[PDB]
Amino acid sequence: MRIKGGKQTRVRRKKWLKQASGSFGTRHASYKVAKQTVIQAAKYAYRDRRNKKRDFRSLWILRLNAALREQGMTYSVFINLLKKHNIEINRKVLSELAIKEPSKFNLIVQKVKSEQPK
Amino acid sequence: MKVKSAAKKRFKLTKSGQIKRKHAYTSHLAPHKTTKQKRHLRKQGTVSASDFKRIGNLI
Amino acid sequence: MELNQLKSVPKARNHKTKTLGRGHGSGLGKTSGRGQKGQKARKSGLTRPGFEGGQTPLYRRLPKFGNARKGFLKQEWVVLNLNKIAKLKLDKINRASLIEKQVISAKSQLPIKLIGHTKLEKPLHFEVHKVSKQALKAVENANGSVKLLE
RNA sequence: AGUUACUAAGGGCUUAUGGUGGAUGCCUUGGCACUAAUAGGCGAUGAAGGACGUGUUAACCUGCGAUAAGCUUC
RNA sequence: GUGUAGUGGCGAGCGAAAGCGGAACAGGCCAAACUUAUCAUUAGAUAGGGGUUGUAGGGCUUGCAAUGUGGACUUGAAAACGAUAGAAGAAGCUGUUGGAAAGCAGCGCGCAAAAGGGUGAUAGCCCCGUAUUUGAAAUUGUUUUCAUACCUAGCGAGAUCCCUGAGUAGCUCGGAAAACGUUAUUUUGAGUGAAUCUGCCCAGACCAUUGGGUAAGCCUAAAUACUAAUUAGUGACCGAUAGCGAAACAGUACCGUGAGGGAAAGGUGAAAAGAACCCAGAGAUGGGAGUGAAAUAGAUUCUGAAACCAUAUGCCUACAACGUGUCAGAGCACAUUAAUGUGUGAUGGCGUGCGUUUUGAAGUAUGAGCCGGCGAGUUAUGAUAGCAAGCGUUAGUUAACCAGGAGAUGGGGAGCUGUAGCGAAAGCGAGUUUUAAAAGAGCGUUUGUUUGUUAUUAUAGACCCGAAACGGGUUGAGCUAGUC
RNA sequence: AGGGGUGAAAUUCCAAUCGAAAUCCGUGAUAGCUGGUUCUCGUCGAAAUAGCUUUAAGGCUAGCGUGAGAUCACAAAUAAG
RNA sequence: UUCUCGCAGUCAGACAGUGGGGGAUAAGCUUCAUUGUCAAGAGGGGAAGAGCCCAGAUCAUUAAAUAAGGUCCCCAAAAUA
RNA sequence: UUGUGGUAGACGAGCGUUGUAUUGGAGUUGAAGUCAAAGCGUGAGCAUUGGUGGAUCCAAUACAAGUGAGAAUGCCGGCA
RNA sequence: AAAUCCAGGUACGGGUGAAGACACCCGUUAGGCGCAACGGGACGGAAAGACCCCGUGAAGCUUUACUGUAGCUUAAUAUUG
RNA sequence: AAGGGUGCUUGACUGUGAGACAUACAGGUCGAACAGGUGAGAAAUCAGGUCAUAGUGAUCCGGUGGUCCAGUAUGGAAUGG
Ligand SMILES: [Mg+2]
Ligand SMILES: [Mg+2]
Ligand SMILES: [Mg+2]
Ligand SMILES: [Mg+2]
Ligand SMILES: [Mg+2]
Ligand SMILES: [Mg+2]
Ligand SMILES: [Mg+2]
Ligand SMILES: [Mg+2]
Ligand SMILES: [Mg+2]
Ligand SMILES: [Mg+2]
Ligand SMILES: [Mg+2]
Ligand SMILES: [Mg+2]
Ligand SMILES: [Mg+2]
Ligand SMILES: [Mg+2]
Ligand SMILES: [Mg+2]
Ligand SMILES: [Mg+2]
Ligand SMILES: [Mg+2]
Ligand SMILES: [Mg+2]
Ligand SMILES: [Mg+2]
Ligand SMILES: [Mg+2]
Ligand SMILES: [Mg+2]
Ligand SMILES: [Mg+2]
Ligand SMILES: [Mg+2]
Ligand SMILES: [Mg+2]
Ligand SMILES: [Mg+2]
Ligand SMILES: [Mg+2]
Ligand SMILES: [Mg+2]
Ligand SMILES: [Mg+2]
Ligand SMILES: [Mg+2]
Ligand SMILES: [Mg+2]
Ligand SMILES: [Mg+2]
Ligand SMILES: [Mg+2]
Ligand SMILES: [Mg+2]
Ligand SMILES: [Mg+2]
Ligand SMILES: [Mg+2]
Ligand SMILES: [Mg+2]
Ligand SMILES: [Mg+2]
Ligand SMILES: [Mg+2]
Ligand SMILES: [Mg+2]
Ligand SMILES: [Mg+2]
Ligand SMILES: [Mg+2]
Ligand SMILES: [Mg+2]
Ligand SMILES: [Mg+2]
Ligand SMILES: [Mg+2]
Ligand SMILES: [Mg+2]
Ligand SMILES: [Mg+2]
Ligand SMILES: [Mg+2]
Ligand SMILES: [Mg+2]
Ligand SMILES: [Mg+2]
Ligand SMILES: [Mg+2]
Ligand SMILES: [Mg+2]
Ligand SMILES: [Mg+2]
Ligand SMILES: [Mg+2]
Ligand SMILES: [Mg+2]
Ligand SMILES: [Mg+2]
Ligand SMILES: [Mg+2]
Ligand SMILES: [Mg+2]
Ligand SMILES: [Mg+2]
Ligand SMILES: [Mg+2]
Ligand SMILES: [Mg+2]
Ligand SMILES: [Mg+2]
Ligand SMILES: [Mg+2]
Ligand SMILES: [Mg+2]
Ligand SMILES: [Mg+2]
Ligand SMILES: [Mg+2]
Ligand SMILES: [Mg+2]
Ligand SMILES: [Mg+2]
Ligand SMILES: [Mg+2]
Ligand SMILES: [Mg+2]
Ligand SMILES: [Mg+2]
Ligand SMILES: [Mg+2]
Ligand SMILES: [Mg+2]
Ligand SMILES: [Mg+2]
Ligand SMILES: [Mg+2]
Ligand SMILES: [Mg+2]
Ligand SMILES: [Mg+2]
Ligand SMILES: [Mg+2]
Ligand SMILES: [Mg+2]
Ligand SMILES: [Mg+2]
Repeated sequence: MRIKGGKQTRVRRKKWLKQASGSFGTRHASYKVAKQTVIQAAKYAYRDRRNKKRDFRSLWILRLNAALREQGMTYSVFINLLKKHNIEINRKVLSELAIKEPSKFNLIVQKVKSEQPK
Repeated sequence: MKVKSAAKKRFKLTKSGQIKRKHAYTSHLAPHKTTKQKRHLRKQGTVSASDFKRIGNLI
Repeated sequence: MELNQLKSVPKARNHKTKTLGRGHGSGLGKTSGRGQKGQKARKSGLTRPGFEGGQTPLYRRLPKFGNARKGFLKQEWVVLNLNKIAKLKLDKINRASLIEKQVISAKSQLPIKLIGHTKLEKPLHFEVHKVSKQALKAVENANGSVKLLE
């Protein structure tokens, strides 16, 4: 019983080739280089999911910090005032407010500024 | 498989599968051993657990 | 069960076959369980049984047993044991009676020996070449008898 | 003074097509391993194996042997 | 029987002979005595009769009973069963898609034939065949019957006489065969050398008793070993890198002085109907025409993958430090296995391959130019363990072999494991070994077997590839060295 | 004519090969040494130590892993005395 | 982590702290004892680093609080005295 | 509720190829092969449509393996 | 045509790192692509280091290494009086 | 005191041995207690070599002494146990 390989190797090889579509030259043509690039690209994608979670937080912090410095308050004290006033809002939504709704963002800063903590 | 001719003539089996054996240092040079040592080595013994597996497949 | 749906009892037919060459996903790829670059990982095999790497093996270290009856064979005996003979159903136990019951082969001339201590209730009449003193005591403590063939 | 598109000698990516190439699939006057029988030899009455030659027919192959792609008889 | 008794630098290892169960079965014939005839009968030689042994046989002398049964046997005659060519051999139309029906559907039919092959697709009824019934002038095989040669025959008595295989059996010195590493048995290179049924040999040195058998002469069917070839057939065998090296004109082309080494290469279409003719061209050829269902089936001839080379719609790219990707992200261009869609990616953040072997490899260590195919844990016989099934407490299970489809299986109980252990052993026995001991201590005072599957292991080449080598046979002095 | 030949002698020559030709066979020699060993997922997960070894790039046993079973407390861990 | 059975792999280790031997209070040296990491372990700090510090990655989330470390710009985050 | 880094290694559960045995089914109104696409799965993997192709193939339950290729300065063919 | 070739879009300085970097960290420089040159580097290419060590590897040679043996020599015995 | 002297002696015993130490194995070390028959001592008690730790070599093979075992048909013997 001589089992002969055909359509088994080609199908699993073409899967890797399909994933590595859009690469530079041989990196999409040859199966070997395509397989290596897909594995490396998967590693990159894994690492950058974690790094995206951190980098977007940093960008929100930067935007929020800038928006406060125009009013004379700093980021380090703005978050402290937020905690003492029990207000719980993401820096993402707060930055979205300062870019989309300047008046309502200014309302939040006014209350945290001076109103009695709790 | 053939039973080793040296494994036999030196290892006898028992009811529960223990492999009986004879103590060594009982061939010559008697004055270099004490009578306590000689009378303790006269009695027979069994292979230890470290060798039981190696002798089971040898027999 | 039909021929188009036939099934074995669970955990009786199929067991995990350890394939040693088909990929690392099975945990048995590349090296295939031999280890790494040593004697046990080559095609030769696992040396010799009983070997100890040059140190004198255990059998070569221990004295040889002695055979007093050199070149002889122990005389085999057919032994009737008292603890189990009660379970067997027969009276006047002689050589001929054992043949129909097929305890002894009709093409065998081995001498019959009586052995045992367990008390028996009904009496039996043995025809034995040899009998123990206390086995005879037990048999004759009941209403049985024993004759010693010569 | 300031912010600015078009360029593609050439190249990159996607898709479609053409060409070189004979992988995969289907098949086979071919191989392999055996079963049941037969048989277990040919040769000085010239053997096995070859050379040469033979056509109404280029060569090759096959058949045949100056009775030469065949002769006689049943 | 058993990997048992044994044999082994007692190491690696090697390993019977009895017995038991089966296949088949068959026993015959010479020498010597004694006698006949002939050889200058110095025969011690030739040709005949007689004899073939062991619970001894035969010869010598003397009687009874015998005319048969059986052969491994010669010629013939007759018959039967075959082999080498063959003869006969049943059963269907209509409609639909289609180039084409045998497919599909409707209504039928035959079968001791529903094995197979071909016929424009997939046919029990289209054809050839197959089942079944048959047939040989000639050659040849087996068996049977009849006759005919050759061989083949019992039980006594007395005599007390003769014959029974010689450089032979033994023995010594060196080897060997048997499982044995030489030793009772077998054999022999050298030397020596017996006896004659009250005899000789054997039963593991050797002697005696007992018992077994007749060496130094020959022939012997059957069961057993193998398949280059002939006929029929089969395959959980291969299907052009596979299967024989060889599907083709393969041991060919080709390599070498020679022995020797040794490839690749199959498929048009149902049918060549193989493209008349026109145009360009020198022509091959190409574009039309024509045949065809299909010509992108056109002889480059089934299908036609990737690497590789070119063309083009769309996006991006000439201040730009790049394992070439990833996460965000404008603009541009489209519209899908309708999906928070797809193609490209100005720009921002992060980012030193894959296997190998190493304490540690981005590696200035190693392996791969790319693509496709092939390429490395198997089989046979045993052991142990896990899991599961069958049968069970005088259990369990067969091996060879026979019948049966190259079957499941039935017969076959030879044997194997367990049922009682201890001891070196005789031996004893729920006990036994040690010992003066019963005390003490060691071992025991119970939990089976046959299969299936998996894992490991032993013998085999044993997961695959790789040495420099060693031994045996042949081919080479047309180059070169010497000599003639 | 190859555990041979030849050598005004160098290990020269013996068919572009000679510390002992070429070829076939034993043969699939052996290699404790390199290289390679092909699908997936889940649970757990080491060692580079001791002794012996004509042993040091290898092997055996112990130590460390894993699967199954038993031991519930008298076993083993973490703190205080 | 104790006992019994089946199957292993491992016998080339490296560095950091601590106590020493050899060296010269030299070695990224060599040989031990002990605590850890790497081997077989990514992430954050150390500018870049196998072994140092903080810790232990099941997958997705453009959610929040923290450890070592840090807050002029590169690069997230500070002010007073 | 306690967990889910992982090499050597141990254990368990599955995918895929070829063929055989039982059932059913598709196919010149177009099977295998083969190419493309904006699908489905935890993974081996599995579908749908269209082009090419011209005759076999599929599903389920079991069984047997020449059963899984990226590396061996691997062999062969082709092409850079 | 040729050896070569993991895929490449292939700068320099200091540092780092398996201890001598086109690719890592920090800076500097550099429009895209050829042609003719010359060899600095790519521890450049060709040869699984010939030196060294390891293997209970091979082969050649040597000797009062071991075990054997052709040949030579001596004696007994047979041919042998 | 385990050092010195004296008297009597030979326990520098036979068969064993619960339980432990240390160990991969093989081996090593300590030992209560029992039976037999002794030595010293009035007796209790002590004695299975020395104040303790080095003074030693497996298996195979063959030899020696004893022996309540075997003795290849039987009785011996050979040869073994
Ligand atoms: Mg393949
Ligand atoms: Mg693993
Ligand atoms: Mg293993
Ligand atoms: Mg190693
Ligand atoms: Mg390796
Ligand atoms: Mg190993
Ligand atoms: Mg040694
Ligand atoms: Mg252009
Ligand atoms: Mg382009
Ligand atoms: Mg006819
Ligand atoms: Mg007909
Ligand atoms: Mg038909
Ligand atoms: Mg004799
Ligand atoms: Mg021999
Ligand atoms: Mg006689
Ligand atoms: Mg005898
Ligand atoms: Mg005779
Ligand atoms: Mg071929
Ligand atoms: Mg081909
Ligand atoms: Mg030629
Ligand atoms: Mg045309
Ligand atoms: Mg072509
Ligand atoms: Mg074609
Ligand atoms: Mg620009
Ligand atoms: Mg600039
Ligand atoms: Mg830079
Ligand atoms: Mg960049
Ligand atoms: Mg980027
Ligand atoms: Mg980079
Ligand atoms: Mg791999
Ligand atoms: Mg290295
Ligand atoms: Mg190194
Ligand atoms: Mg580099
Ligand atoms: Mg190098
Ligand atoms: Mg290397
Ligand atoms: Mg390379
Ligand atoms: Mg390849
Ligand atoms: Mg089993
Ligand atoms: Mg049977
Ligand atoms: Mg007792
Ligand atoms: Mg059972
Ligand atoms: Mg000449
Ligand atoms: Mg030689
Ligand atoms: Mg020289
Ligand atoms: Mg030459
Ligand atoms: Mg090989
Ligand atoms: Mg070797
Ligand atoms: Mg874990
Ligand atoms: Mg460690
Ligand atoms: Mg350690
Ligand atoms: Mg080694
Ligand atoms: Mg171990
Ligand atoms: Mg260390
Ligand atoms: Mg060390
Ligand atoms: Mg240190
Ligand atoms: Mg120091
Ligand atoms: Mg130090
Ligand atoms: Mg160091
Ligand atoms: Mg390692
Ligand atoms: Mg880390
Ligand atoms: Mg860092
Ligand atoms: Mg975790
Ligand atoms: Mg915070
Ligand atoms: Mg802090
Ligand atoms: Mg900042
Ligand atoms: Mg895990
Ligand atoms: Mg199938
Ligand atoms: Mg299709
Ligand atoms: Mg394969
Ligand atoms: Mg080229
Ligand atoms: Mg440095
Ligand atoms: Mg090398
Ligand atoms: Mg050597
Ligand atoms: Mg050798
Ligand atoms: Mg002489
Ligand atoms: Mg005194
Ligand atoms: Mg004293
Ligand atoms: Mg010896
Ligand atoms: Mg005798």
